[PDB]
Amino acid sequence: MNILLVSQCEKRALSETRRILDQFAERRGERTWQTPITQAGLDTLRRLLKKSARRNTAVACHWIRGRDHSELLWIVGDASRFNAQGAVPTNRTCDWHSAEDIRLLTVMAALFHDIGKASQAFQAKLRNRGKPMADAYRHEWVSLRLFEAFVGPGSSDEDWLRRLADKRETGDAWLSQLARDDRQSAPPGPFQKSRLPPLAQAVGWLIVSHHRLPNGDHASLARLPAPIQSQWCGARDADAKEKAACWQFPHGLPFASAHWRARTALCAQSMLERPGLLARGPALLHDSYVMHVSRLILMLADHHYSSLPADSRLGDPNFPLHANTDRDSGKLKQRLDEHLLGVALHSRKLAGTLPRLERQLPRLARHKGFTRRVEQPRFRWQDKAYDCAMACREQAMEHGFFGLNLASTGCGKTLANGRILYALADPQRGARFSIALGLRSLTLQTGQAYRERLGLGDDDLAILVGGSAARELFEKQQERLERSGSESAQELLAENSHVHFAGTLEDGPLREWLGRNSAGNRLLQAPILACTIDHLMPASESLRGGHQIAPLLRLMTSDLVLDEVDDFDIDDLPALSRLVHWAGLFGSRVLLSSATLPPALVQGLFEAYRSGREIFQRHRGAPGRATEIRCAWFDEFSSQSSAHGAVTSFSEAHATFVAQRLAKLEQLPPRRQAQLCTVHAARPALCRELAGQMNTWMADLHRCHHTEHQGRRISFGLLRLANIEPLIELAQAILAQGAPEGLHVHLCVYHSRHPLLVRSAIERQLDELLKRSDDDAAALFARPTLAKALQASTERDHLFVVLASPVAEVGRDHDYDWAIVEPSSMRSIIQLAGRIRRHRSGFSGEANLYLLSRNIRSLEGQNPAFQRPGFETPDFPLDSHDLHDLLDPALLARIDASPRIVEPFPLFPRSRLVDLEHRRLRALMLADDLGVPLWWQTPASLSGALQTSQPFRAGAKERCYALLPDEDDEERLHFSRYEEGTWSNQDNLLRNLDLTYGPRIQTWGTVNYREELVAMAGREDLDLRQCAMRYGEVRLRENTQGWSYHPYLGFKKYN
Amino acid sequence: KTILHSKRANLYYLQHCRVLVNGGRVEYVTDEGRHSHYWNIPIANTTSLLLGTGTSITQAAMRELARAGVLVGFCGGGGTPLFSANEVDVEVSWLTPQSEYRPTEYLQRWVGFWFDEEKRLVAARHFQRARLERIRHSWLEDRVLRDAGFAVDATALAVAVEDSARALEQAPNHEHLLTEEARLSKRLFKLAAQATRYGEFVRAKRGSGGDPANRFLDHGNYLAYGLAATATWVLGIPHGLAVLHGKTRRGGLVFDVADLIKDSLILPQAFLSAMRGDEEQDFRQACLDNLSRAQALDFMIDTLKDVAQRST
Amino acid sequence: KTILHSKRANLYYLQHCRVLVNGGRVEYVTDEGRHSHYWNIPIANTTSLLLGTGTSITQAAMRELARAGVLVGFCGGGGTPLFSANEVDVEVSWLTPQSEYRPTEYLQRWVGFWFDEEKRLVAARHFQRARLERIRHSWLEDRVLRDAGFAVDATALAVAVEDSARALEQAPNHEHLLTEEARLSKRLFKLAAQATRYGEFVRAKRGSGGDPANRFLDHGNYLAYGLAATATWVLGIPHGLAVLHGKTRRGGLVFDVADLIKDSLILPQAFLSAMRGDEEQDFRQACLDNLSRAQALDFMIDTLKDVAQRST
Amino acid sequence: ILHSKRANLYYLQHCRVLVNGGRVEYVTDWNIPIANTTSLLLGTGTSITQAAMRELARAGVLVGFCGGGGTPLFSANEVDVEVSWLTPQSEYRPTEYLQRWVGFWFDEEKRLVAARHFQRARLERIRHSWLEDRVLRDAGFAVDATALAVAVEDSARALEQAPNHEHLLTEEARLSKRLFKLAAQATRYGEFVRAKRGSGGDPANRFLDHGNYLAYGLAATATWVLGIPHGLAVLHGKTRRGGLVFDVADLIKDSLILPQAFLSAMRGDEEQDFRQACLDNLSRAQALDFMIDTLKDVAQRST
Repeated sequence: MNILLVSQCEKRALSETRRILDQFAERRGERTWQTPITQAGLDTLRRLLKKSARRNTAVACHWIRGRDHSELLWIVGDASRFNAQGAVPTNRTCDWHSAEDIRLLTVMAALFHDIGKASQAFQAKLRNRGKPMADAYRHEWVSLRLFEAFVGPGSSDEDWLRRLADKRETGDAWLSQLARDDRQSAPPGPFQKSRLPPLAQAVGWLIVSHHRLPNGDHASLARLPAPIQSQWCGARDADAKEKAACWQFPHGLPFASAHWRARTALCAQSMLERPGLLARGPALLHDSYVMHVSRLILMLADHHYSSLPADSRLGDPNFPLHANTDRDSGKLKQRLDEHLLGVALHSRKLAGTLPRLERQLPRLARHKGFTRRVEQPRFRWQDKAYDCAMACREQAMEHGFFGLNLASTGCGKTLANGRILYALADPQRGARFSIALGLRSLTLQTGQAYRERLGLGDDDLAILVGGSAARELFEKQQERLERSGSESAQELLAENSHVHFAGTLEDGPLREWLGRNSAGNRLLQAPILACTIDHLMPASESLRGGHQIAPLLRLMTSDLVLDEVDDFDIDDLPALSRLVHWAGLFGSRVLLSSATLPPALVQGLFEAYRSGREIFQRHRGAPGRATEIRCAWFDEFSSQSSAHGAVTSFSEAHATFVAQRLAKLEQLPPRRQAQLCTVHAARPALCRELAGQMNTWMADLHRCHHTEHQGRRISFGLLRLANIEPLIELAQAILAQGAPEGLHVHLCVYHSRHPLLVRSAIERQLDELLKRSDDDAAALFARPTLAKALQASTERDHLFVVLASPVAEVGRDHDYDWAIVEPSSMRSIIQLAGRIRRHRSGFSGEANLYLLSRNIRSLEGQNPAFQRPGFETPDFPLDSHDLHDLLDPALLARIDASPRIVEPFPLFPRSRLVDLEHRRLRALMLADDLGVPLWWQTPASLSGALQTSQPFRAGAKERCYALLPDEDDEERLHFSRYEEGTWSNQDNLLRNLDLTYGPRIQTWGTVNYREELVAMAGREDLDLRQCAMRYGEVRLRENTQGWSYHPYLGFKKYN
Repeated sequence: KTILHSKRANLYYLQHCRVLVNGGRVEYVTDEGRHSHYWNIPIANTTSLLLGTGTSITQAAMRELARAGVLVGFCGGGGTPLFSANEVDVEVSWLTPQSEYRPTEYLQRWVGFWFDEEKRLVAARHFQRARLERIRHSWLEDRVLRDAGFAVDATALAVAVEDSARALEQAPNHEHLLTEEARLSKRLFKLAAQATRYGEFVRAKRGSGGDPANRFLDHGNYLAYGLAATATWVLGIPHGLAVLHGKTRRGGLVFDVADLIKDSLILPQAFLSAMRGDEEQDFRQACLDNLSRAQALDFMIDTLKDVAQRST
Repeated sequence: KTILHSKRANLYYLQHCRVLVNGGRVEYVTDEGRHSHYWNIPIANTTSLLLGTGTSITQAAMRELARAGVLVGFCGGGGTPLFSANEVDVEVSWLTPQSEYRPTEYLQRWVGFWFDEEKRLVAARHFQRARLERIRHSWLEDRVLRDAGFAVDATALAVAVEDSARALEQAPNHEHLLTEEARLSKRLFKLAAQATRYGEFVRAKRGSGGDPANRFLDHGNYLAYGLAATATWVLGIPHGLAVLHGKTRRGGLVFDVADLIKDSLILPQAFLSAMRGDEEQDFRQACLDNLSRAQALDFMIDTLKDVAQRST
Repeated sequence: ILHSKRANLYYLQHCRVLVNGGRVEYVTDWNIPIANTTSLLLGTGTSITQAAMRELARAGVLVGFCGGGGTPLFSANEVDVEVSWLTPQSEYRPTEYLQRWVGFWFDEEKRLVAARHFQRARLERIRHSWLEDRVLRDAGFAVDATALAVAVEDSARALEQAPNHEHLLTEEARLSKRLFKLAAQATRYGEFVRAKRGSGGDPANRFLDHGNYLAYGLAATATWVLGIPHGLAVLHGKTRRGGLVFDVADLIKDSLILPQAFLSAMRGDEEQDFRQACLDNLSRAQALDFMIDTLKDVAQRST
């Protein structure tokens, strides 16, 4: 093709644009290039231009499609310099309604945020190079107490402001008015009654929660922030001397410094000048949006300035106090006045920067794969969904969005979600959205699959690999961070987590605070992000640390997709509801993408989103807009859309759409038939019996369903087990049992306990071998991996079996011929049914799905039997654990989303499985007979009480392990353990496992750890040990005895 | 000096801009929030302008426009008429130049034959005979459309066109001619939807459609109207002297002239752009390319000349 | 980073210039009497360079050229070889990059099968079988050439190709294969002259022709040689390991590889450019367009791969 | 100028090669035997003209553009084959070493024999440079003499048997691992572990990588002079890109590059000074001539 490159770059961007384009093209004018090129070369040039692109970069590429018709191919950089057709102007000449209030509050809280570091105890601890001694009181608490002292009890919201606005004021007698929690009589909390005016209370909450949320104990929630007490924020049991030491100020608070007092007076006068500012006091205090945006700015500014080197250009040069000491040497680094002034300056700069984030951040525009119409009648709902989203674009932008992608599995919902959220965007600017998969850990294979399905490169889509990590270093690293005096120096995001992005990171708007190659900067600069919901949960469920900044900025600057959102455990639902509420709070548009969404969960999530959107509309946009959420419904058959301002009309619309979808679902031909199997009731015997039965069962299923070509019969099957240790035991039992009779069996073990690179390799092989279609035998038998395995043996019959944990239900597009499934929950049954013959058409009528009568946890005699995963609890018990009673027999004829989408009536919550699931979901999410709505009905967002009462991913405390090669010898591998930024050595906890092979049974779809490790290290151009520590983690529960490891079976717990 | 009006390639659809004269140049201004951008309009190569929603023009700019014979029309945004006078709609309010003095032969022929109803139905039949021929030509006997993904069922198109011609030959009056035109347009829509594997297409009226095909058809109607108005003004014939669409549409000669190319070049390109995921600008440029390559303006001029000559 | 060597579009023939590095950029300088003009060379998009009469290169420029895998050849001006060693002529003195490390499988296959005379005549026959197929393809079963004025007599081309293939099947040794290739080339020249109504064409040797067809053929031979040298270097096979033209030409594998596209794409374009009154630059650009559109470099690489694989 | 008189090669630096009067004359801002064996190697600040190339072409003079001092070899003319099957009619001198290299290469036994010969030559060079010549030691590279001899003897006693290419590779790796520690002890640089992929920041690692680059360039020059392609490796795997270059360079890699790198790290010299010292040492030991002779001997002693 012939392309024409035109550059509108300026200043430093022009030099780099010339340097890059002079190598790919010939000049035609002063800023015009032109060359013949190929598609691959054009993509290479575009990616090179996008990698090193500043804010001034502006390059347009034209193309000649049809005579007298040029076509703009793409624009790299600032797209405002060209019109839609790519022309240039002949001459250029010269909505936040609460930005100023947030800026003033943030600056004032920054000035008063570390005023408690003037304590003699804190100064001594900073200067104490010897053995560290834990401070009795947290510096935030004494800062708040000093604010209370300065403001004076009962003082009006104007008196203290005017007093601080008087520069000619050095009345340190206000220190005598201070209280002391160390002193007896239990002084009242600074928030109770009238100890603080309604505004100083807001500033005090900002001060006291600039390192951690005031999580305490215990109507109390609705009265926040009043019930905050000294015991709520830190505090330790110490002798009276230590407690008293935190209150004496020998060198005086930073009030004598001229610059500090001048800036404080300037801020106070600016606040007083503001019309009506001192009137919204109670409104601002309880406003989640204002408080949380102010706290984000304050915390990010503090995190940035706590790492900067000492500056003698601001603050008293010979001030006696100090704020922190450099961790490298321990010498004092920053004076308290300089620290406070810098934190305030950066707070003001960030408050100014934030409104520009909707135009300064990279976006994805002009994509044709999202607008191109389809040619096959199968994928013709992806166009109805796109048209429905485009019909709503303007109303969605004006009022909000709550979409529901209820299309059945195998229909290609990822491209549909991408197209919907791209349609909702303004065509001139582009789209920015996140894909939050409902998985515990995202492998690189799933991210690459997302890139392939959406047709996006790594210059447009980033992947946040790995999973979120619960606080482990909270005891060790926090000690050093507090000793150095900079407790806000921990990274905004975790350490092992890596963002796989290769796009514009040069001149990002938030480069100054986030960094340049830091994982927060890549997380924010990526137009489209592929992460997990556990990565975005720290936005709303972060109690101690700055983990809430990057997810929150992503939420404010992007849309949201919740893939497989119902896969979350029932106990983790309130966290998801909070996340949806905050997504609606900061202006994001949420699209739920699941095929088995029950009505109760959808209603609760919609209520959360509407509640958040009301407060967002109260702060951003034209005032007076009515909260009419533009709800939309998408499915494989049609797409609707309507506005709803209450959960009363949205429920009716959802019920109508569900009824229509069920009516259209009934007429579908059957492609899956389920048969109940009764099993004969420790591990080495039960697993052996199961392996004995699953020989005849697999033989019967293969005989019923298979593929025939040249007299050779191959069939792909799946066996899903609830837990991993029983899965490994059953794998051993099958392996040391052999083929049933002349039926050569290839087994693949796939669970979540393998090394992440190993797991990704297994997924890569299974996603390439299990892609099927109608009448594909000729290509199926010609596939290399299949070819070698078939030719090696002489048996005409082959059984390619996959033994998988519940990790194979999400993100796996596999077409099996048959499946043997243990019962955990109806959603699992539906998802695994949606995978046997999911790509092929034509059913023989014979049973292809086999369900065991009872799960392993019931054979062992444990009660409740449906738990982890499951819904059965002692509070909601089941009268039976046999599938012959919990399931309606009419369901086995045709299994689809119908039992899950609709709510049966009357509810029998102790005899039917789906009835139990619906009863629990409607009991927790809505109400029925510590409620979720308290997150937005009461000011509970001001404390971490809800996050502790209803925790997320609670229970097991996993530890990170890896098979790290020895530093001296690469061949030798060591079982390590991430303890605190340092991989210890734990060879004593690992032992080899011996596997016995029966007649005619080998293993397929496996990988060697060493070969995969070296291959991925070479691919990523990283050190081999660094690659092992970055992408080879395994999370295992702490066991005293240890584990037994085999490459084909993963780590099995040993006792 | 400017190009001959029949040899001009550009056509401009403008929105949310301010058309004015800046330093002797006709330019339109778009507000970029903190800046105003001035974009030049090549008046010496533009047949006509179309000012959509949120546009405005000044007397100086309109004077320089009506000095190179550039027509100006006030259309409506999103494929919507200017307004809807009860049961009828007007799409473009044309501002034809009046200082330019146009040829005075075709106008005399038109006014001479126009006031006889039989001689005006003869003209409508001759107008439809060229529309059918050009439909046949473009859809079948030209390769450019086929090489871009248009694969029409030759037999079905042939039988449809033959039936339309047979109905035309036995047309008693204007109403049956209009009914036959509507039937042919609907069958052509179905055939074009099938040819580009577009799926199931149902034509929406008054710009109420949501699928790309309906929007692109409604947009391309404006380009057809602009070219037809240019041709009628160039020949000196007033817009009001219609032969077919004079019963319900003001300035019906524009619609009658535009019908010649509406179903032969706009229709395939609408579906081709829809299948390709094109935006409105890309579809507009593709349609302009199709019209310039096929010399649609010259065809309109020659057809008007032939009808006027055969009228005598 | 630079484009893959098989996905590069440009090719440069330079004359009366000075190739040097100016500010980190590879550029050539032309003296305009009172000024010197520096022109940039897109090394990241150029397959190879050709330096004709009055050129010169420096060590820095050659270092930057042999770092993106850009081959450099010293041809002769006016379609003339570099020199003539008595009865044989050498046209290009190739400077293949040596710091780049090339794949090591096809080279082993070539060196394994290359030293057997029978196994090397089998390779020559397989090379000619692809040349005939591509001649057929380009001349007959492609419309781009026909839409540009190339109207070959289908029956005559078919019978000529059939006779050439029949002679190939009964080839006893290399000499008869060369004779058959020469006969086919002469008959193809006659057919191409007739097809473009060029008149009476008689092929001139050693760049002695005066009519545009002879000059354009002599020039396009250089583009074919450049592409063939690029392909052979990319696969890692040395230029010297020839299969057909090793008896009289140094680095004969380049000529053997270039023969695949010399008679199928260069030949029609030479007469098309002559008939159009093109200069050498226009013919060069047209030939580069033809090669890029037909993916000639990919065809050469794939044919070399197929010959190497079938050799085993 | 005569880089390798055993192969008749010449190095031209800071001069413009042009033709005036029908004879090439190198007008520096020289009397060279222009014949079938001339093989010029243009260097820094040298420019050639088309007429110069023509007159160097009708003389059999292969021309290559090498870096500063001789390495790396950016691009060079391609050597032809003297096989009787082909009939190259020119003033060139086609080589006949590719024929023997192909004739012995495909049999794994002779390949292994040649690889063991390579390793023997490598070890002999180590023992000669480290012990027999004290110039490096006198320069400040005092060694543990006996320890180096013991290590060389162990390496030879391991390489003299244990067939299979992986065994030879493991033996070479062990020899290099011991040799690096011995050199570190000799120069007293302290503890040092080589950083693979050239990611080290210590002076030793970067100097070692620079020396690796120089040796690879020299090996490319030697193979181009002989005419053997880089693919036909003898030590490395058949799938390793440029295996023969690495195998040839390994002969002089550990013998010369390691001591000079450690001494330059001790002295704290700049990268340019270290590179100049390396080039001077390589010139002293006739490294290029040694690699050419070793390849020729390996080819001849396997027929």
